Amino acid sequence: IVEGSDAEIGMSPWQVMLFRKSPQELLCGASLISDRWVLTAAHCLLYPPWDKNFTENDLLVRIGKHSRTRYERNIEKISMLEKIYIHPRYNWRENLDRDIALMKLKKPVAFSDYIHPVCLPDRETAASLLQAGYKGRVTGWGNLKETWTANVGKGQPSVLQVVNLPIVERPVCKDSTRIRITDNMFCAGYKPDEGKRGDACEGDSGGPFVMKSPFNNRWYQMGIVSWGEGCDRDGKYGFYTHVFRLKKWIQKVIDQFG
Amino acid sequence: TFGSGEADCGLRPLFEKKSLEDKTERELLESYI
DNA sequence: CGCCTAGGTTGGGTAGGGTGGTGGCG
Ligand SMILES: *[C@@H]1O[C@H](CO)[C@@H](O[C@@H]2O[C@H](CO)[C@@H](O[C@@H]3O[C@H](CO[C@H]4O[C@H](CO)[C@@H](O)[C@H](O)[C@@H]4O[C@@H]4O[C@H](CO)[C@@H](O[C@@H]5O[C@H](CO[C@]6(C(=O)O)C[C@H](O)[C@@H](NC(C)=O)[C@H]([C@H](O)[C@H](O)CO)O6)[C@H](O)[C@H](O)[C@H]5O)[C@H](O)[C@H]4NC(C)=O)[C@@H](O)[C@H](O)[C@@H]3O)[C@H](O)[C@H]2NC(C)=O)[C@H](O)[C@H]1NC(C)=O
Ligand SMILES: *C[C@@](*)(O)[C@H](CCCNC(N)=[NH2+])NC(=O)[C@@H]1CCCN1C(=O)[C@H](N)Cc1ccccc1
Ligand code: NA
Ligand code: NA
Repeated sequence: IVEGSDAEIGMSPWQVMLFRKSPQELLCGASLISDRWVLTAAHCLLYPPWDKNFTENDLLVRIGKHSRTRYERNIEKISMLEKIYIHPRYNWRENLDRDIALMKLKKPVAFSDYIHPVCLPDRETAASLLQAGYKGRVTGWGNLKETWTANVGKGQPSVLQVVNLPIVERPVCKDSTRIRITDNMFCAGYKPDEGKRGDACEGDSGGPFVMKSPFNNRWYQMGIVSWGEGCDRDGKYGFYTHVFRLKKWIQKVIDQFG
Repeated sequence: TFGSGEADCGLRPLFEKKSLEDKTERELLESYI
């Protein structure tokens, strides 16, 4: 997260860390949608152009965390994956259209003050909240700057970062990049002459873009950190998988078996 | 199968359940107008 | 004692913490 701030404890109890067994390294973000289903971005698990193709055994999920590196004893829960389901029409060859994936845990996890699932949006909530100018919140343990080039500052945070960002008009998203935007995506972030800054970055992928419903005080995941060009650049906006437009697929997989 | 959680989803034990606002949620609410 | 900074599937923020049960010093 670029230009964010340290998250409060239990502020985002649905936040999940996608972790690699060997070597030990943080891979991505993800979100808890139930006691056994986790949502993330497909490119975190599968991106051939980069020799990336993790299977269930290669990874494990870490829930209830705050510190990026420490093992938070008697607080965080580490689960293993029973199965990974990547959207069958996930377009990795081109623009990462449908950058979404579900992961089923081997065993259900118990909730707590630090481990709680977020809501998936319904048509009404999606209709009333997915509006330019309306702000959502993005969280993650990703980079604080563009680490691929000499830049001043730390690269990764000690603690989970958070940042509130406004949804951007679709014509603006489209004109900010040469990459082909699809309905299954949306961009968010402040405009150049708009005062504040902020964005997600490498390592935040799979992280949730959530909005709080004024109609029921429930948090809803409207997006998934998918991609961007650079981080927090003027005239550039972070892109997010449009969770509601993929809601159908999500529910077919989740509700498919008893 | 979905499993447990849907009924109580999106309600944070250390916030909504305790009638407590995080330091920035108000900002989101204010943006919705 | 009152401090000091510490391993562990882990830092040092302090010996509790959003969590156990733990030292070594002057
Ligand atoms: C990222 O990296 C991954 C690896 O990590 C890589 O995957 C590899 O891809 C390569 C090339 O693309 C692929 O090569 C192929 O190998 C084929 C051989 O098939 C088998 O290969 C190995 C060993 O030889 C097995 O371990 C595999 O399991 C595979 O066997 C089948 O796999 C398929 C695909 O997932 C399965 O199909 C699903 O079936 C589901 C339901 O299944 C049932 C059922 O009725 O319930 C399961 C039952 O147990 C079974 N019952 C019995 C008694 O057998 C029945 C039954 O088999 C018949 O179906 C009924 O008559 O089926 C469900 O329907 C779902 O929709 C299906 O997807 C299936 O479980 C397995 N079947 C069997 C019989 O084992 C070659 O034939 C082929 O030509 C090709 O060369 C590798 O196989 C693959 N490797 C691995 C380890 O997966 C990816 O390529 C890479 N990804 C990218 C994008 O780069
Ligand atoms: C995997 C995620 O951590 C990461 C998120 C980046 C978000 N950036 C901003 N500014 N919000 N995603 C990526 O790095 C993706 C995956 C592969 C390449 N990529 C990019 O974002 C590229 N920088 C641009 C891009 C290349 C190809 C296809 C789509 C986008
Ligand atoms: Na920007
Ligand atoms: Na300790």
